[PDB]
Amino acid sequence: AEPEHDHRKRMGLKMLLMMGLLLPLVYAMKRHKWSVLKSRKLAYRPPK
Amino acid sequence: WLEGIRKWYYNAAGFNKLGLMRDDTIHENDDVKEAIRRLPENLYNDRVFRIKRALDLSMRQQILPKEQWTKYEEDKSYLEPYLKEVIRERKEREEWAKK
Amino acid sequence: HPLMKIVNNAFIDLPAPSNISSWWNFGSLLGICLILQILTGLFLAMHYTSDTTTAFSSVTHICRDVNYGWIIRYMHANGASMFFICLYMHVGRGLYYGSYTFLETWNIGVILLLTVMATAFMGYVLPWGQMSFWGATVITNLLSAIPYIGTNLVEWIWGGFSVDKATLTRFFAFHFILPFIIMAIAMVHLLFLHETGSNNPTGISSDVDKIPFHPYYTIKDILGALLLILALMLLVLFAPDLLGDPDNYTPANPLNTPPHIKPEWYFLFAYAILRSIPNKLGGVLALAFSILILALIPLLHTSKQRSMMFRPLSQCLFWALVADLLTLTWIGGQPVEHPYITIGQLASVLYFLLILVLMPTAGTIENKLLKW
Amino acid sequence: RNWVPTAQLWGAVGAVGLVSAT
Amino acid sequence: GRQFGHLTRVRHVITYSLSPFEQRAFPHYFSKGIPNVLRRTRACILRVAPPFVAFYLVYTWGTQEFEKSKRKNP
Amino acid sequence: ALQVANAIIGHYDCTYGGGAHLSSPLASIAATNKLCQSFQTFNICYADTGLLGAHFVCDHMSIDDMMFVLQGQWMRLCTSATESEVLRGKNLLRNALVSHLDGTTPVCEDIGRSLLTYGRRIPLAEWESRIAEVDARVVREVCSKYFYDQCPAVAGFGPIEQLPDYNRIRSGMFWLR
Amino acid sequence: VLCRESLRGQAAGRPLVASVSLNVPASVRY
Amino acid sequence: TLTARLYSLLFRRTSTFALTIVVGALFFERAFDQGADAIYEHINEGKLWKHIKHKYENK
Ligand code: HEM
Ligand code: HEM
Ligand SMILES: CC1=C(c2ccc(Oc3ccccc3)cc2)C(=O)C2CCCCC2=N1
Repeated sequence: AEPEHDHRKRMGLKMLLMMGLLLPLVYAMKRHKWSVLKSRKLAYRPPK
Repeated sequence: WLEGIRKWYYNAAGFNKLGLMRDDTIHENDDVKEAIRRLPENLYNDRVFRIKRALDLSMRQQILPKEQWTKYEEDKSYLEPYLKEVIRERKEREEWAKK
Repeated sequence: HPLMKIVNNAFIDLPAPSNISSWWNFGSLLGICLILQILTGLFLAMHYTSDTTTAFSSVTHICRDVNYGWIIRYMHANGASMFFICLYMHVGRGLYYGSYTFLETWNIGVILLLTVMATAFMGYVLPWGQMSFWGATVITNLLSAIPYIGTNLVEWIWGGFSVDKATLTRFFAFHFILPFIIMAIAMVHLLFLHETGSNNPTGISSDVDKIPFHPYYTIKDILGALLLILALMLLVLFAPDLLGDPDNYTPANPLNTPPHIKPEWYFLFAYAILRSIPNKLGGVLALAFSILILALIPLLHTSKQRSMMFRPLSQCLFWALVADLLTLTWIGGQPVEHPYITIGQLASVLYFLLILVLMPTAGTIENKLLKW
Repeated sequence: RNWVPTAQLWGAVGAVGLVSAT
Repeated sequence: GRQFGHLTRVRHVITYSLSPFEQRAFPHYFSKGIPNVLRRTRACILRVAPPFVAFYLVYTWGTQEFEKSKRKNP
Repeated sequence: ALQVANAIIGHYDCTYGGGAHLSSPLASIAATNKLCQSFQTFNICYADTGLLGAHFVCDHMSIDDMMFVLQGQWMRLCTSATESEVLRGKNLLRNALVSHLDGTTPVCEDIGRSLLTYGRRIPLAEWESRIAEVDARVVREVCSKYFYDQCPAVAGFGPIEQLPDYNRIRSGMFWLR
Repeated sequence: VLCRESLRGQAAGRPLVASVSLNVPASVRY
Repeated sequence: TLTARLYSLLFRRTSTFALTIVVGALFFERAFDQGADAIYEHINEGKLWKHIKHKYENK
């Protein structure tokens, strides 16, 4: 019924490993870029 | 009488944790846009910052310190008197257009 | 540069709001799903044949003998589900944050939903298993409930007096083209959105605080794409037969009905609303109105606040509507016996009551609490 | 003048990349 | 507005920003975050959870009562 | 070499004569399209640091474009710098030194400043030796050293809704290339 | 401009003299 | 330093940036596949064909 069964689980391992590698690396790039806005500080200074 | 729930709901709404007044959260339309346009420089430039700060909070998924929260008693209805007039003028135009 | 300028105003320096949560990531994912279904699908159709003699053999030929044919199939088959998960997130987001106030964008949406439902339904027939055949035979025959012309409408649709080789071959033709109509519609879905700008979670005009799509939301949508891919490949590589029905591995046979007959998981809520009503026509109209009521949502809106972020009563009723849909999805999966008939009956009434009666009243009360 | 080392490096990138992919 | 420059009228605001290379990517992630995550969970939970609890109650009950009705009686 | 560099990019004002035919492409582009009212490249110097960059004054719809041409000119000068324009850059600076030290007050300033900063007064022959030293390769090596892939300090005042995001400005500080 | 200190020297030192150029900004001396 | 030495000579230019990625990816493919294959093969010891191939083959 499922001759792909062995090969598919090996792809599975490799996928989990590779997703384990990439997800933090991509998330780090997202955080690195969004940092500019996430640290920013708004100062209101109207006149009188 | 039931101002309490009006007070409970205010706190339960949560816009006060972002430092917003009630009329900062009103859904814009043709009347509200017009009322906001009629606002004098001070009230406009204030709501600008109140909203600009509240969005910046909403980005970071945070709220203000508890003392800086907006108070149900000190929640000024800055937009209403203008918006009432805009609505009343539109109603007049419609009532005149009716005839 | 009159293309690059379109791509600039689309994806490079489009002013997005600053405070957009991960609930807006599903739009881009739905496109990634649509492109994934198209690319996988094309490569399946390169080997698939739409004749009742060969249809089953061809799908199994793909899995077994076409090099990496199995991985393409289950990416199509589970991607179809991931498309639908993403849809139900994408629709609910708009319900919650009041994004339906972009009427045309929303109404094009409502079309996009219906076209995908038709696409995926016709797609499911293609491999020609028991549940595919019998799913079509059940679901199509519903139209015969139409008062004066349904019985004719059904035979015209089928191309005969039952689901047969005439139906299968046209269902392939319709399946393989309608995705492109969906992509065309989707570009108009986007076209109205740029006119109107994008919404944010507060439901407050974010013109005061905008940021350029690139590089912020480009890298964010990329991050989200990997999570969709992860979710797909978890299903493909570890649980490809999870969401799918076993009976569709039994080749189709019109002389033998499987006992627990049902659509796929993404129609079960609507199937449950249909089963709730005993009258056939009523069941069809409720089934229809379950989807099409989405078009009345922007008219049922009452609250002076746009978003549900600052609206407790509405939030609770919204999260009730989600749970009620998950109840109906469960009930649609189970057979039509006690106690599921009464649970399905209440759940179905509750569904339309939340949308039509309660959530508008909630918004009206919420206004009166704030002196609106 | 200045794009000679760049175009050579991109010439290598393309060459080794086409060798990588096939 | 659509274009940057024609969006809206903003006055008297100052935005201080910092280069992403100059600053950190994950500043006080587990330190300040886990409390903030918890706070957000406490805010929503009361609105979000009870319908899903009610689903779970109706789910298990309905399946329980289905299994009761399936088997023999006297 | 940085003074030569800033002389190549140059400076413009809307009262200038040359306009569309100006040598520095930023001025030429800014004059033809009418991007800005004025721009000026500066090198502010201090003991062990300074500010190397540029200043511009423009319409609220012209900020992204001005920034794009300016950074485009920096990146260009870092990566590709013609011998001709560098000679123009030298000659502008040659003329600048001799123009500035005319009258007693600028020379008295030059002396008083030189002794506090440089330690000694530098003769015009020594300056000329260092200008003649600069050729195209030196400008590229030096411009690329101080400007390529470096976080710049940016200051915006006025109707600055168009002023590009810092990540986009920082992306403009290196090239495609 | 605002106070008396800066406002000194503005009064006409000599008949105005308009200068335009190829390179230098256009000025109005005295 | 450690990382600055990479930046300075390996990926300051975008020209060499790509050459690094390409060559790094070329090596990574060999390294990762080989490693994850061996991990999967140790996970599933004796059960695959390559483990029981010598069994039914005198050639
Ligand atoms: C093939 C299906 C679909 C695709 C590819 C698609 C694509 C998109 C994209 C890319 C966006 C912008 C990003 C985002 O906010 O998510 C968007 C926004 C939106 N879509 Fe869809 N969409 C689809 C279906 C639908 C459906 C079924 C509905 C509703 C019935 C809908 C309603 C909306 C709304 C209301 C918005 C605006 C959201 C906001 O700004 O708050 N869409 N869509
Ligand atoms: C929105 C886009 C699409 C959706 C939701 C979709 C959905 C489906 C579904 C649910 C099936 C049944 C899978 C199974 O259990 O076997 C299917 C089968 C199929 N689809 Fe699609 N599809 C889409 C687009 C396409 C496109 C664009 C093509 C061709 C260009 C295509 C070709 C096929 C073929 C040949 C099959 C039969 C093989 C099989 O059963 O896997 N599909 N599709
Ligand atoms: C235009 C746009 C897209 C978007 C991104 C990619 C699109 O097209 C695709 C590109 C590649 C793959 C699939 C779709 C279409 C819309 C978004 O996600 C967002 C997400 C939230 C900010 C507003 C926004 N605006």
